Amino acid sequence: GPVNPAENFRVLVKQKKASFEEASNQLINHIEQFLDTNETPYFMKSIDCIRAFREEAIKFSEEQRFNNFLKALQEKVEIKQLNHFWEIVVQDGITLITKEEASGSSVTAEEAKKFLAPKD
Repeated sequence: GPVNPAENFRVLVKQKKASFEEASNQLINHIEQFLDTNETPYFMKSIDCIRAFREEAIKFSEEQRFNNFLKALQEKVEIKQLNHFWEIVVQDGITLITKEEASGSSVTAEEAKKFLAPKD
């Protein structure tokens, strides 16, 4: 009976209370750890974590908290070595927090488009 960080998080926030702070901070901590090792099968867990959080956030939480950490993460992995995480997260057809992708169309064209442009 394996355990999933995304599943435990979704439940912890859908039980009665969570505030969306401890479960989030912890989630990001787990992700960081997964990146600590530095393996291929370890990056799969990270993406699965960003996919579970991104949805829970964009849906109705802290969409800006994602594009915030995203802006830093992108520039961080770029000026480090884990630049593959971007080539991966992008290749997966995934994009930043889009206005329409949320409930209220609130996001600049520089956030969703500038982050993922067709031509270089």
